[PDB]
Amino acid sequence: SLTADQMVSALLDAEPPILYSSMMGLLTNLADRELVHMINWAKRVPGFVDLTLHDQVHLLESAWLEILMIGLVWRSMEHPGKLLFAPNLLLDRNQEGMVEIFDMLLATSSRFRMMNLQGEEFVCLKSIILLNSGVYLEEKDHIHRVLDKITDTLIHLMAKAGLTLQQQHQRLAQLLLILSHIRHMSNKGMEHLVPLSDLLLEMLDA
Amino acid sequence: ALSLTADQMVSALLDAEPPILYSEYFSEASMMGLLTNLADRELVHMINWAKRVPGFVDLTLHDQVHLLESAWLEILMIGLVWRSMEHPGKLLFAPNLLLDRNQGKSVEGMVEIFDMLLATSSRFRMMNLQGEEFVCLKSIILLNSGVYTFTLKSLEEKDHIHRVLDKITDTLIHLMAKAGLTLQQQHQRLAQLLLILSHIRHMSNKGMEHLYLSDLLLEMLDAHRL
Ligand SMILES: CCCN1CC(COc2ccc([C@@H]3c4ccc(O)cc4CC4(CC4)N3C(=O)c3ccccc3)cc2)C1
Ligand SMILES: CCCN1CC(COc2ccc([C@@H]3c4ccc(O)cc4CC4(CC4)N3C(=O)c3ccccc3)cc2)C1
Repeated sequence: SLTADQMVSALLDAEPPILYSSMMGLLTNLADRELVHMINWAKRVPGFVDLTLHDQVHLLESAWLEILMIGLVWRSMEHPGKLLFAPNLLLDRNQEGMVEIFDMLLATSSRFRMMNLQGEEFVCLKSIILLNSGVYLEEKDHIHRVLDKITDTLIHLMAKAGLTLQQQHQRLAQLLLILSHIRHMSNKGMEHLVPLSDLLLEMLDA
Repeated sequence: ALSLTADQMVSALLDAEPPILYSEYFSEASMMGLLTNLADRELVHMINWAKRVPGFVDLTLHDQVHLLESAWLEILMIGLVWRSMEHPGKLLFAPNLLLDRNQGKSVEGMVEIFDMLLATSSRFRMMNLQGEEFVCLKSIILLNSGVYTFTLKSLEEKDHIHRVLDKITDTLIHLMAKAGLTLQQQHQRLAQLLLILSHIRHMSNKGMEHLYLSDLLLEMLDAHRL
């Protein structure tokens, strides 16, 4: 029942902190620590906690790598040709099978830069990833109605910025098509890299 | 291409549609050979269809090749899902090759992809996906799948592709408006359809893993004018 502005404000307030950092060990440890904060972010995405825990976990399990990637790309926008894994861990291209994903992450930053992706748009995109990556009756209906609400909210953000109706639906499409590439990176990422579900369940107990 | 009305975009895409091909005129042991032969014959028609997607032949040959290398499996899959939409629980690879889940169980890792395709077909069925929407979505896959994995020329190329993608977005919205959808419903349905493309990409990546081109794409795309 939230308004678009209340949706945006809830997502903005829910943003996780930027954590700080042998290379792969460090990146794995950073990712593991960010995942905890991801869980607490997800609990604040409006609509998420109305799902069963089993469904909260399947969605997090499907989405977590995409969410880490889009977060990395978002905080890397202002660092052309580099990835800001942490404020103390800025890596460029020159830093097997890694450069291919690195280039794909860099291409995403470049796309966000070309689009001038806004922060309010970023948090909507992350929320969509959370609710969408695992959707493939009543529980899915609810997921789709929350997803619909985020679509309403993105359009509202674009109207408030003064875009024409045409530009609104063009930009909405451009943003959602980026999510196909983020999925693609996640799949390649998974290839390149106790069930995670048990870990996610434990994390939900704080 | 950038001057087409939405109705002219729909018309060009509908006319460009490839034919529905058949399998040879069956067994678990011969099934993969039949599916591979079907895909190979469909790929030829794909190329011809791509050349008829407005704006596609404005690109360099190298970029046309790149886009089709990136998108061909997704395009085969979305075509399959569309043909299968009115056959619940089954995949209509061809009019004479309608397969159920159990026929996939015979090949390792096959049923997982089969189930994802079935769920996409069920989702299109639930949304009552229209043929005019389908051809827009397939044209989006062609132009979008490879656009993040490509000089001043390259920048011009990418800008062109995004302008054509934008025109197909306008066309999708025009279609939904003509169908009587409120403006909220139009934006929502647009988003729902585009998010399914994320899942089609997911299936393609899993499918490529399971299945395990360029100069062949070249030879059909690099036609002479004789
Ligand atoms: C819960 C126990 C299981 N864990 C053990 C499991 C390790 O998973 C992970 C391990 C490492 C990472 C890093 C990471 C860290 C933080 C970040 O914000 C973003 C990323 C990006 C990411 C692309 C994915 N990555 C890489 O190194 C990378 C590789 C190739 C090219 C470029 C980058 C993410 C996930 C998960
Ligand atoms: C020079 C080009 C090389 N060739 C490229 C040639 C192999 O690629 C292909 C080989 C087979 C296929 C079939 C096929 C055929 C027609 C169709 O419309 C759709 C599909 C769907 C598809 C999912 C992809 N598939 C499967 O069997 C399948 C597997 C697991 C679950 C479900 C189905 C597609 C592509 C070798």
